[PDB]
Amino acid sequence: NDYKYIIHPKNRWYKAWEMFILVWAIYSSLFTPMEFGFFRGLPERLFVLDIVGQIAFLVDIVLQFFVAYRDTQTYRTVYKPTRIAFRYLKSHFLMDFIGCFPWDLIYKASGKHELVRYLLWIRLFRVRKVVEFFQRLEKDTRINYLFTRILKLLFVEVYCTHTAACIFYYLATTLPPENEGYTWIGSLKLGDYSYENFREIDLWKRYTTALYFAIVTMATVGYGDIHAVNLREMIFVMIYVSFDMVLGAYLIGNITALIVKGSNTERFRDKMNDLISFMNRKKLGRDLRSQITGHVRLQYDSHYTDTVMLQDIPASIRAKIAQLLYLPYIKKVPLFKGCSTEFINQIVIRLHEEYFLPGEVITEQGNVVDHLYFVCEGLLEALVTLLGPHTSFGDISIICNISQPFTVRVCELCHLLRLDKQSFSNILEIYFHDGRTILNNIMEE
Amino acid sequence: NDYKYIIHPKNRWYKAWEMFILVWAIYSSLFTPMEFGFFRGLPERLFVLDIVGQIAFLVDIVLQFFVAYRDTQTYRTVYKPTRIAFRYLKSHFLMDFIGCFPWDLIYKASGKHELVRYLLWIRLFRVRKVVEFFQRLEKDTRINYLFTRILKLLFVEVYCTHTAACIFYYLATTLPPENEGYTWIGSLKLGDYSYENFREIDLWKRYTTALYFAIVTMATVGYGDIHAVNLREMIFVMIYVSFDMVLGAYLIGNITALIVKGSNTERFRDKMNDLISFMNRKKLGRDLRSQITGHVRLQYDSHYTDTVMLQDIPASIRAKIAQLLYLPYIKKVPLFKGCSTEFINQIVIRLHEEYFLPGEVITEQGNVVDHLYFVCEGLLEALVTLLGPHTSFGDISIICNISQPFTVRVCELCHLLRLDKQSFSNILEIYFHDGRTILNNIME
Amino acid sequence: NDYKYIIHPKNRWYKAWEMFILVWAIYSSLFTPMEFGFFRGLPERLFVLDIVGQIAFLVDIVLQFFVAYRDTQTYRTVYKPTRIAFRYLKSHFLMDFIGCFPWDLIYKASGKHELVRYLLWIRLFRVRKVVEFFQRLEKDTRINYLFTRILKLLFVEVYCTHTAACIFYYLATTLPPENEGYTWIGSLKLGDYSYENFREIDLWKRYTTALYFAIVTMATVGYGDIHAVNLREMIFVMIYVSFDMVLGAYLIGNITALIVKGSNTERFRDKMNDLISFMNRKKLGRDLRSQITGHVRLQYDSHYTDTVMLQDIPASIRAKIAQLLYLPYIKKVPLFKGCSTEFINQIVIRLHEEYFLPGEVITEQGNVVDHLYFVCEGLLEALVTLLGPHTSFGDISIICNISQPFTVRVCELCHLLRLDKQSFSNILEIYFHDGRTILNNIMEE
Amino acid sequence: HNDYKYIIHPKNRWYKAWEMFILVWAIYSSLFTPMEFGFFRGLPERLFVLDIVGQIAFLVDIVLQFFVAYRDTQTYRTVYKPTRIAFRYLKSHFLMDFIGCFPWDLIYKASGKHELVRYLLWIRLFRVRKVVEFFQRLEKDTRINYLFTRILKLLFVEVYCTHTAACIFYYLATTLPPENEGYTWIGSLKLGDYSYENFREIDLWKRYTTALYFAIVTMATVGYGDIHAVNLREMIFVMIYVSFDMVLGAYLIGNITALIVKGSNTERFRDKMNDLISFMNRKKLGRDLRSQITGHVRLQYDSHYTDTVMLQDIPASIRAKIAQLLYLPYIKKVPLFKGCSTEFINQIVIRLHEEYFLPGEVITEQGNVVDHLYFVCEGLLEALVTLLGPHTSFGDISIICNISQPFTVRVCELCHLLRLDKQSFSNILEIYFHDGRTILNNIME
Ligand SMILES: [K+]
Ligand SMILES: [K+]
Ligand SMILES: [K+]
Ligand SMILES: [K+]
Repeated sequence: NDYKYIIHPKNRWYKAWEMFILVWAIYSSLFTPMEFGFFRGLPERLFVLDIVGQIAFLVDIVLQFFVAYRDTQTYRTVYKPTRIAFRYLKSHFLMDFIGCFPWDLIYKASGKHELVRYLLWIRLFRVRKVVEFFQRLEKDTRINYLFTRILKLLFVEVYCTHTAACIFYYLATTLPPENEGYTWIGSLKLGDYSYENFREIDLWKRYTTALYFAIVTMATVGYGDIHAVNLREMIFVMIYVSFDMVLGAYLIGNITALIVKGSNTERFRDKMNDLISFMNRKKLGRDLRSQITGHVRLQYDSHYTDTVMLQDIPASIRAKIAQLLYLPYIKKVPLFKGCSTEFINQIVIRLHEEYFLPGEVITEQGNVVDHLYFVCEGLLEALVTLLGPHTSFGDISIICNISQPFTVRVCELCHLLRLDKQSFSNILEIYFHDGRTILNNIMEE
Repeated sequence: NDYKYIIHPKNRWYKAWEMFILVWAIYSSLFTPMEFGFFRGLPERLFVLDIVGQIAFLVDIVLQFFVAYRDTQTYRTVYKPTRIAFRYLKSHFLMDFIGCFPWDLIYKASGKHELVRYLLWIRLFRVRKVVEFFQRLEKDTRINYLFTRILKLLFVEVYCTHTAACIFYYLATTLPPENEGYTWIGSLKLGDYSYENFREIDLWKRYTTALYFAIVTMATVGYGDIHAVNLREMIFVMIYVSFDMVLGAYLIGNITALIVKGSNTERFRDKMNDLISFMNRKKLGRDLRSQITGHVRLQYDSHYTDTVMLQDIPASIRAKIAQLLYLPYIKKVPLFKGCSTEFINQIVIRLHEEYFLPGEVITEQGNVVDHLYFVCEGLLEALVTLLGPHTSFGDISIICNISQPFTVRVCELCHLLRLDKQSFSNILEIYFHDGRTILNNIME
Repeated sequence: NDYKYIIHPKNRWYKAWEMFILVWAIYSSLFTPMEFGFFRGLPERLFVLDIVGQIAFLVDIVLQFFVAYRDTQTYRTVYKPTRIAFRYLKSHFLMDFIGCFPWDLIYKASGKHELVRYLLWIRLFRVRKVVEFFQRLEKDTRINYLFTRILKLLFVEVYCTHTAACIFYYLATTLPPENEGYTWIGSLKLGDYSYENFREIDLWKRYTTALYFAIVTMATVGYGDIHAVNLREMIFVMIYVSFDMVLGAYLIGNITALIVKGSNTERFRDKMNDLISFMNRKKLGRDLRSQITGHVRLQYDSHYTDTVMLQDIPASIRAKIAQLLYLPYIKKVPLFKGCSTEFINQIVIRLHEEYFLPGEVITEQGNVVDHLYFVCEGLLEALVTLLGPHTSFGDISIICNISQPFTVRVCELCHLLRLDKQSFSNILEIYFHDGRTILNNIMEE
Repeated sequence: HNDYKYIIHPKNRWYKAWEMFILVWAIYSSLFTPMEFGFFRGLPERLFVLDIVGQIAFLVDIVLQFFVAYRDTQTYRTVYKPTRIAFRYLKSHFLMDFIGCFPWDLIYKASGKHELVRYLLWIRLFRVRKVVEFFQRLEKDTRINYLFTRILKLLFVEVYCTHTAACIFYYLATTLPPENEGYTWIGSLKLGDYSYENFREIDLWKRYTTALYFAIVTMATVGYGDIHAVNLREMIFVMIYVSFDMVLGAYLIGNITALIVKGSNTERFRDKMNDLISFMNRKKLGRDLRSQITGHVRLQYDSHYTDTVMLQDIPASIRAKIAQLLYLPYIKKVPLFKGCSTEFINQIVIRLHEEYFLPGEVITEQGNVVDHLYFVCEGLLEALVTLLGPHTSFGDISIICNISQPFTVRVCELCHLLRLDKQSFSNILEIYFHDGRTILNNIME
C-alpha cells in the first residue's frame, strides 16, 4: 500500500516523537497529582506551562491517524488510513482528547466548582506511554526481560507513592481552615516547627512532608511522627497500605524469580559440587584434575560456546553456522589450498571447537595422533617452529601412518578446531580427486 | 434417578441459591464480629435484620437434606435420602443449626449474661461458604488460576483484620467506663479529637479507628498513634502479629511461587537471549540471525509443537488431532494430500507447525531439499508466486530430486507445517498405489 | 545383645523418658531467661521447683552411660559401654553437668555476686532436646519435611523473642534504681499507668510488657510506645533486630520453597492452561473439551499413578510390583486371561492403569478394536448387560474374529486395565494353544 | 614466561599477606571515613598519626601494583611486563587510589577550613574494592561454602550501608547552625529523662550509637519513631535511604530464598523416596519389595546422576583418559577384547556407561533383542547356562548375526555393569572393521 504519508513506525523521525512525548508524558503525569492536590487552580505564572503542555499531546493525537498499525497476529503494517484511523479512534482517543482540555481554565471559568477539577485524573492515562515503554524495552535482548519486570514495579511504586502523597495532602484541604487541627498536617509538629496554617507553607515543604509520609509508609517503616488523624485519612491510609502490601510482595517475588535463574559463579559451583565427587572415589591425576578445574574455569568465566544449545535449530542449518563463519576458518588453511566446497562442507559436518589454556601438550610426540586441529585464536608451540593461527597440526601423520613429530604445546589461549581422524578417512576415501589435492599439496613442501 | 425428591447438585436453580447463600454468608460473617464487638445486645432498629438473616440459613438446612452429592471415592452422584441425612448430619448440621438460634434474643431474655453472647462466634462457621467458593473457583480454567491461591489469601487477610478490629474494640469494653484511661481507645487522642467517653462515639468512627489499627498492623507499618496500653490488649496484639507474621510470609511466598513458576515467556526469552548472546560472541550477520529468530518460533511456537503431544497417549484422542485438524490441513495440500486413509494416517504424525516472521527467507534456490511444507496461513512471495492459503510448495523436488527451483520469502507471519523428506521417500515408495496416485496429476 | 544393661535407643521405655525430658527441657529453657532477667535470685516460694527441675536432669545424665549409641559411620548399635561413655564425655557431658549445679544457692551463698548468675545460661543448652525432637521428626515422613522446617523456625522465632524479652528487661535492672527514668521501662507510661518503681510491679505485668516489645519488634511492626532509651538498650535492640532480620527472611524463604515444590491443582491448571489454549487453536472438541478435563480430573487430582515415576524404578522390579499387586487383580477375571503363570507374567507388564467416569462410552459396536480392558472393580454397561468386578469385557473382538457387538458404557468410575492389541497378538501367538483352550469354553457354561 | 626479574607473581605467598594486610586497612578506612566526615570537622590531635599511617599503607600498595603481573582474560596470560601492567593500572584504578591517599585533613585545616575539601574524603570509599575483590575471590573458591559467601556479601552491604547512612544522618544535623538546633533530629531528641540538646559536646559514642540505632531500626523497617527526621534535608535523606534499602531487603529475601529452593541432592533423594514409598503405601504394596526398590533404585539413582554428569561434562581430548582410567583394566580382562589395537579402546571408553544393579533384577528376557551390549566390572550374574562372575561379557552373538538373545540375565550380587549401545558399537565396528574381524572371530571362537 503506497499511501505516502503513513509513517512506518521505525522511522527515525517517529522516534523524536516517542522519546519526546515520553518526556512530556512523565512530566504531565508527575505534575497532574501535584496540580490536583496542592493547588486549587494553578498560579498564573504556570499558565503558559499548562497551555503548552497540552499542545504537545494535542499534536500527537493527529499523529496517531497517520501511523502504521502493525497488525495483532497477521504481521503487516496496515497502511490503510481508514483502519489505523478507526483502530485508534476507538481504543484510546477520548482518553487522550478529554485529558487535553484546559481543565484549569474550565475550572476557573465555570465559577470554581470543585468537581470539574477531578477531570485532571484523566491525564493519568499518559503513564500508558511509560508502560508502552517498559513493553518495548523487554522486547530488547540487550537486558533481561525480568529485570525490566523489576524496573517496571520500581517506577510503579514511586509513582503510586507520589500520587498517594498528593491525595493525602489533598484530604487535609477538604476540611475548612478552621478545622485544621483535625488534619494530618495542620496538627503536625516536627521539632520546633509547627505546621499550623499549612496552606501558606511553602509548596516544597508541604510536598516534601507529604511525600515523606508516603515513602516511609511504602517502605513499611512507619515512624509515626506523621500519621492519619481524620476518619477520611484513615480510610485512605487503609487503602494505600493494603495496595502496598500486595505491591511489595510482588517486588520481592520478581527479585526472587530473577535470582532463582542464578549467576555463572553458582552455576560453576553447580557443575563443581559433583566434580568433587566421582574423582575422589575414582580419582584421576590431580595435576590433570587441577587442569580440569582450569578448563571449567575457562568454560565458565569466559566463552559459553553453545554446543550445549545449538541442538535447537536443525543439523543442516547448524551446519550453516558451519558455512557463513566456517568458510573463513576452513578456506584460510594452507593445507586446503585447491579444495572444492563439497570437501569443506563434509569436513564441517563433523567439526568441534575446544579451547586450551597454556600448559598442555595436545598431540604428543612419539605416540599416535587422534584428531585434526586447526588454529582459530591464540598461538601454539611445536617442539622447533612456532605454529600460529589458521594452521594445521595433528595432520601430517593421518594422511600417512606416521606419529606426531612435535610436542605441540600451547602458549596463548587457543581456539582449536578439533575433528575426529575417522572423518579424515571417510571424507578422504569418498572424494578421490580431493584426496589427490591434499596429496599434491603434501608434496608441495 | 430413582427418588425425584433429591436435587441434582448442578441444577441451575441450585446454583442461584448457592450464590444467594454466599452474599448472606459474606454478610453474616462480616457482621457477626460487629454484633459481638461493638454492641451489647443488638439495637432495636436492627431486629428485623437479625431475624431474616437467620431464615436464609434456615432454609439452607432443610435444603441440604435433599441435595445429591458426588462421592469422594465412589465418584458417582448419590441420590439416597437416608444417606445424605447421615453425611450432612455428621459434618455440618450443628454448626449450621446452633448458629441460627436467635442469640440476641437469647442473650436479652436471659438477664443479659455475657457468656450467652460468645455463641455468636458459631456463625463464623459460615465462612465455609466462602472457602467453598474459592475452592470451586480453583478448579476453573475458564476463570483463571491466575490468582486463586493468592486471592483467597487476600480475602483471609482482610477477614482476619476485620475480626481483629472487633476483638480489639471488644477488649476495650471489658474494663468499666471509669477505667477508660487504661484502654487503647479511651486513652486515645488523635489531632484535637479526644476519644474519651468512647462508648458514645458513633459506630463508624469507633469501627474505622479499630480497623485502622488492624490494617496498619497487618501491613506491619505500625505508626504508633494507636497502640495497646493494657495487658489484655498487649496479649491480643501479640497473638495477632504472630498470626500476621506467618500469614504475610505465606502471601509473599505464594506470589513468588506464582512468579517463579513461569511457563510462556520462560520458554521464549531464554532462547533468544542466550542465542543472541552467542551470535554476538561470534558474528553471524542478520539474515541467518533473523531466520533463527524465526526458528525460535519453529521449536517453541504452536504449543511447543511435539512435546505436549505425548501426554494424552493412553486416551485415544490423537484420532482427533490426526484426522480433525491435521487431515483437514492435509486435504488442504495438492499431492502431499496422500488421498488414501492408510497413507494419510501414516504421514499425519511427524509434522511440525512453524511460525515465521515477515521478511524471512524460507527456501532458497540451488539449495538441497530438507523438509516439506503445508501452508494454511500467512502469505509468501517467491522469486513467481503470491502464495496465499493451501497452494503449498516443495512438491516437485523429491522424485525429481534436484534443488528447489524457487526462492520464496514471506511477507506476512506464516504457519507452515513440516514433514521430513526421509519420511516421504520411504513411505512414499512403500505406497505404490498412492505412488501412481501422486505422480499422475502434476499440474496440467 | 552381649552387654547386659544397655538400653536400646528405640525402646518403649526410653521413649516415654525422652518425652518426659522434653517437657523439662521446654520448661527449664523457657524459665531460665525468666530467672535470669526478672529475679536477682529466686523467691523462697520457688524453691522446691528449682531443685526438682535440676534433679530430673541428673537422671538424664546417668541415662546416657546406659544408652546404646547408634553409630554415624558403621550404621549399627554400638553396645560398647566405653564407646557410649566416651563421645558423651566428649560431646554433652560437661555442658549438661554445669547446668545441674544449683546456681541459685551457689549465688546466694557467695555474697550475691551477679557474675555467677551468668552461669544460668548454661541451662540454655537444653534446647538440644527440642531440636533433637525436630531431627527425629523429619525422619517421620508422615507429614512433610519443609513444613517441619517452618515449625523449627516458629519455635526458634518465638524462643528468641522470649529470650530477648528477658534480656531487655534485664538491661533495665543494670542501672541503679534512682537512674530508672533512663531505662525503657522506668520511663514508660501507657495510658494512665506509669511504670515507675518498676521492680515492685508484679512479675506478669513486667514480663508481658517486655514480651510485647519483643514480639512487636520481631514482627517489625514497631509501634514505639515502648522503645530503647539507654545506650545499652540501643545496642541490644540493634543486635536483636539485625539478627531477626535474617531470621524473618529465612522464614519467608522456607515458606516459598514449600509452596514452589507444591500443589497438584496448579500442576493441573497450567496443563489445562496451554491445553485450552491448544484446543482453542487445534479444535478437538466443543464439549468433549470437558471430557478432556473429565480425564485430567479422573487420572489426575486423584488416582495419581506415578507410572512416569515407575519408569524410574527398574523394569524388573516394576514387573515385580505388577506381580505382587496386579496379578491378584489380573487372575479374578473371566476365562480370556490365560489360566497360567507364563501367560500372566508375559502380559502383566503391558497393561496400563485406566479409569473411566460414568456416562462415557468406550468402543461403539461396528469398528476395529484396538485395546482390551479388564475390570478389577467398577461397573460397566454393555449395550443392557451389567458387568461388575471380575466381569471383564473386550472378550468378543478377537475370539470369534468379527466386529465388537456391544457398546461399553460406564455406570460407575472403574479400574480398567488396558492392554493394546499388539499384546494379544504377540503373547497370544507365542502361546497359541492357550488361546484355543480359551476358545474351548467361550460362554459354554 | 618468567623472563622479567623483579615482577611479583600475582599468586606469590608473600603477596597474599598484602591482600590480607590491605584488606584490614581497607576495612578500617572505609568504616572510619564516614565517621571522619560525619562526626568531626577536622580530626582531633589524638587521631593525628593514625591518620598519617593509614595512608602510607595504601601508598605502599600503590607502588606494589606496578610490580604485579596481572593475568589476562583474553589471552589468559600472566602478562609479566612492566610496560603492560602499568598502563592497565593507570587506566583502571589510579586516580581513585592516588588522590584517595592525599592528606585530606591537612588540606582541610590548612586551606582555611573550607568544607568541600572534606568531601574529598569520600573517595576513600573506593577501598571497598578490596572487600568486593574479596567476595569475588571467595566465590571462585568452592572449598568454602555458598552459605558463607552468598548472603554474606549482603550482610556486609547492609551493615556498611547503615554505618554510612548513620554518619550522613548525623552529618545533616550539623549543617544547621548550633542555634537552629531544635530543628534537627538530634537536637530535638529526648529519650528517657535525657535530652540531646547542645549535641555537639555529647561524647562521640553516644552520638554515634544514637545515629546507628536510628539507621539499623530503619534498615530493619521496625521504625519506632522515637528518632525520626524533623528537617527537610533529613526527610529527603530518609526518603532516599528507605527506598534504597527497600530494594536491598528484597534482594536479601530473594537470595535467602533462592539459596533454599535450590536444596541439595540429599533432600532431592528424600523427595524421591517419600513419593516412591507413599505411592505404593497408599495402595499398600509389600514392604519387602519396597525395600528391594530401596536397595536398587538408590545405587541406580546416584549412578544415574553421577554418570550422566561425568559424560555430559568434560569435553574431548581430556575425557578419553578419564574414561580409560575408569574402564580399561576392567574391559581388557575380557576374552572378546583381545588382540585389537589401542585407538579402538580409546573410542570404546567414551561410549561406555557404568551402571549399578541389584541381586535379583533382570536386564533382558526370553523374548528379547538386546538394547545394548554389556561387559562386567562387578557382578555375580547368570545367563539362563553360564554363571558369569567378574571380568566377563554378554550380549555378543546378538551383535553380528542378528539373532534373538536366548539367555535371561539373572544377577546374583550388586554389579557395576557397562552400558554400550548396539547402534554405536555397530557404528565403530563399521569404522574398526580391522578390529571388527577380530570381534566376529572372538564371538565365533
Ligand atoms: K512507629
Ligand atoms: K515494618
Ligand atoms: K514497621
Ligand atoms: K513501624
